[PDB]
Amino acid sequence: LHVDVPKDLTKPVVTISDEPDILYKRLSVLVKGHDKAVLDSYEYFAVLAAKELGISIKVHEPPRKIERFTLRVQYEMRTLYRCLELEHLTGSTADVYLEYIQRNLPEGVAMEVTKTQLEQLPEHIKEPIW
Amino acid sequence: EVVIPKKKTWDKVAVLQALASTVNRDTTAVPY
Amino acid sequence: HIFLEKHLESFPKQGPIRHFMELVTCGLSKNPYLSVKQKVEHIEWFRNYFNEK
Amino acid sequence: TYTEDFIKKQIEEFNIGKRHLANMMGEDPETFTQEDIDRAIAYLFPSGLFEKRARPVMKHPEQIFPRQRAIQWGEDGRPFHYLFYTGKQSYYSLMHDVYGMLLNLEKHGSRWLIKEELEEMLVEKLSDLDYMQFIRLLEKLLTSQCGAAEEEFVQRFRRSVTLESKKQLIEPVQYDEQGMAFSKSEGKRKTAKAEAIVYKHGSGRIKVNGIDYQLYFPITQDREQLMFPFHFVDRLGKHDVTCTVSGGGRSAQAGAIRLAMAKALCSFVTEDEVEWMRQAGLLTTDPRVRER
Amino acid sequence: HAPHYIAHRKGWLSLHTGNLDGEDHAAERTVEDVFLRKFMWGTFPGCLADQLVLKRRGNQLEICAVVLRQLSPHKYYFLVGYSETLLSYFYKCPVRLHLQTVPSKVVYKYL
Amino acid sequence: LPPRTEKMAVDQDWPSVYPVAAPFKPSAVPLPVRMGYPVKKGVPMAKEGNLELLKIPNFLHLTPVAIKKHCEALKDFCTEWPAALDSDEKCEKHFPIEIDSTDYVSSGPSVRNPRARVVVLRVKLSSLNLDDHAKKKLIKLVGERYCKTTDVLTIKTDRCPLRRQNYDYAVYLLTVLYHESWNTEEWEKSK
Amino acid sequence: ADERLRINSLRRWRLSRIVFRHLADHGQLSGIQRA
RNA sequence: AUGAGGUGGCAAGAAAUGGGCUACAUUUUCUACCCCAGAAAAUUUAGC
Ligand SMILES: [Mg+2]
Repeated sequence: LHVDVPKDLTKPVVTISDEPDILYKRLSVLVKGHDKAVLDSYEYFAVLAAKELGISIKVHEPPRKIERFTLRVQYEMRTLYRCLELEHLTGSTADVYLEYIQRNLPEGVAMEVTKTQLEQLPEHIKEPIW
Repeated sequence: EVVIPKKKTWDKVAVLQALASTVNRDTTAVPY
Repeated sequence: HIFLEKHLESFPKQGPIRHFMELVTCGLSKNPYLSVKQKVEHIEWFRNYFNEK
Repeated sequence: TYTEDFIKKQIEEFNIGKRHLANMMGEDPETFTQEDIDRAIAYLFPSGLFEKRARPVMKHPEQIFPRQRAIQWGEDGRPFHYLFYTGKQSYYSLMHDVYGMLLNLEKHGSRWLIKEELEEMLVEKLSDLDYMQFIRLLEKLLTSQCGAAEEEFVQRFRRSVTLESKKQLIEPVQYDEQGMAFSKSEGKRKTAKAEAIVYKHGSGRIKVNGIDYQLYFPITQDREQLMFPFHFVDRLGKHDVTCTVSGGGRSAQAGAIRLAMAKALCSFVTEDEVEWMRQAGLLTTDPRVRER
Repeated sequence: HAPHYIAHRKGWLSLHTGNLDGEDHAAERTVEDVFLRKFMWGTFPGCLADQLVLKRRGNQLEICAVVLRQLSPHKYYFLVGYSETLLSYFYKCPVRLHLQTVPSKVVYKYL
Repeated sequence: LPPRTEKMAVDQDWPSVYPVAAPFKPSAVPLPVRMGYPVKKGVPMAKEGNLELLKIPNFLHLTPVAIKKHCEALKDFCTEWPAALDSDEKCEKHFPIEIDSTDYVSSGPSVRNPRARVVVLRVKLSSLNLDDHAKKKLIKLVGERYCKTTDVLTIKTDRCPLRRQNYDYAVYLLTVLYHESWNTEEWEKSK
Repeated sequence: ADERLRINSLRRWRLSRIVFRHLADHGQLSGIQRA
């Protein structure tokens, strides 16, 4: 579009509720795939998006696994891994980032996200019962 | 002091709508 | 899901059915695949079966 | 067969596609490079295929499209080369030049190029006997007092080779907090994996998983295996070793430790001693493992 | 290409996470692919120049097929609508088709 | 009819062409990308009709320009980490309990994964108001769930079908464990 | 079924090997390559 | 009656060869340890 542009855009409604949000110490994202190049491109995408969203992210590569089996005709499965550990992000930032990167999850790539929520002691445990 | 910020709740399709609002119409293509 | 021993009230309280059924409900309480309704119906089936016997 | 117009259109299309890719990836089109092309095409089109050729590639057109359309005469029909009617103008021209050089000289680590490489450079097929004849002429030129120009002309025809002693990696020397120099290394034998640290100065104390070697290795064979590296280079009682081994059995662990400790000791000995240790079979991982 | 180039020169037609370690329902995905290939080859007879590509994103099932330009475009549209709707109601998921017409079969070599 | 890439300008807005994940369209991608092992005195196959380029899970819909534009519009949905929690050291101080929960992204018609019900509660015993006897009793109640090196007690709950139920069960277990460690029975006298 | 389980208390692709091979050999089974 | 029942019986013996399962030790066995202790007592067939 060079002249014909939308005049105004209806931004989605984001209401600041009154409840307190969940806090996450850590958010570890283990993506498993059959191709290393796909996982590398996904790593680039996720890391970049985290950078423009302000989230602190570190990347490492868990060791690959192979499942071999025979019918002699010998078939193979390779699983390669990429681990994206995000740190110090709230509930909403984590939620939106995860929605984005899960909707942009490529083919053959499964995801395992572990979220490490932070909580305070129950009031039943601050003092003993008398 | 740990000031826990407030939850922001958005309707089920907010993220898709924002992403779509980022993208303009394609001039050189027929409709989708 | 964890405390299903309140369905064992109509059974023998100290005989060997108490043993068998307490251990049964211990088994059921560790089942994550069933809902409460199926567990209760299963306990009721044992109720019946022992009552005919 | 590809016409020149086809290649020209491919060149124009490649330029337009390069600018399009630069626009896509956010870089400036003016400074966008071929390494950038490779990185961007790999990212946009991920591929795990092992064959690098099979992976998607965007290249300059001429790099793929080959060409061997050497025309040997013009519109009038006159051949360009005065030796054309021999059918082997390039080969016989080269032979003529060599003969002239030999006449002039008479008046006054590497290998010979293989037959197929001479074919590729001459862009003409030749038999085996004529390649022998050319190599004989080249050797004759070498025997005479060839000058600098003739030496360069010969060097056009002699390829290179390499060795397998410079590929021996000598680990760097590190320093601990106390200021003691040391060197670290790894070794492998069957399922046993060893990680050794050799100190420059010592009293011959070897600690295997924090345990003295004569206690960790009751069997004399393993102690001899640990002795072999230092005894070979005559440095018994001159170094301290701290090594950690895991997996395998007693003998696999001893062999892995021997390999790791020899690879660490390579840092404190002379290059001659490193080569001797290599030739004794000390710096080579043993690939013999259990078979299915 | 022979089978032993499936990860060297050839790729994979069907792509899904089922076979990965820990992931489940690989057999179900295999049966889905078998039925789906049979039905595509039975619904577009003599049109498919090349095998399908069955991609999966969550529920989505993208059938990226390569077809020819012999049959009239209206029949392509009619068949695309029919097959999408029937497969969506058969697999209970949002199936989609991405036909790519070619003037003729794209030969690689001769064997 | 001719492909529409001829109409695409060299300074056009790329994200508009491929807003979302879409297959490879050689009639829409304005690139002379070739893919394939060439035959003897041959070339890698052109894009038109190339099945291999269509089999790639392409990232044309996610370019750096598109990614930056998307993340610029998605900033509105984000909150801010409480600045007081500058690092871990204050993070296990103000918020001792750590609850780990897992979610799985597969591909298929069913979203159910039985492994998502597991919940892991981790709390350092030094943060619990325990005396010497209570700490001893708690540690030798839990057994292997407590690691001496780390001073961390880890309760893994997977009995209940849901995840909220398992989280509640873990909290309940910790509650009863604290109360029964702070209790001295009759047999406790004969240590 | 359930009755049978109760009285007891009181006391990879699901295809034929060849059909697997054809799909596996043609690249129709994802991630299953030949060693 | 190729259906449903009842009354009795039936539960083998001998070789020559083919195959298979067990224990078969002093460079062994039992205890402690995982290796410096104490007590016991002819044809063939494959394989590198
Ligand atoms: Mg009988």
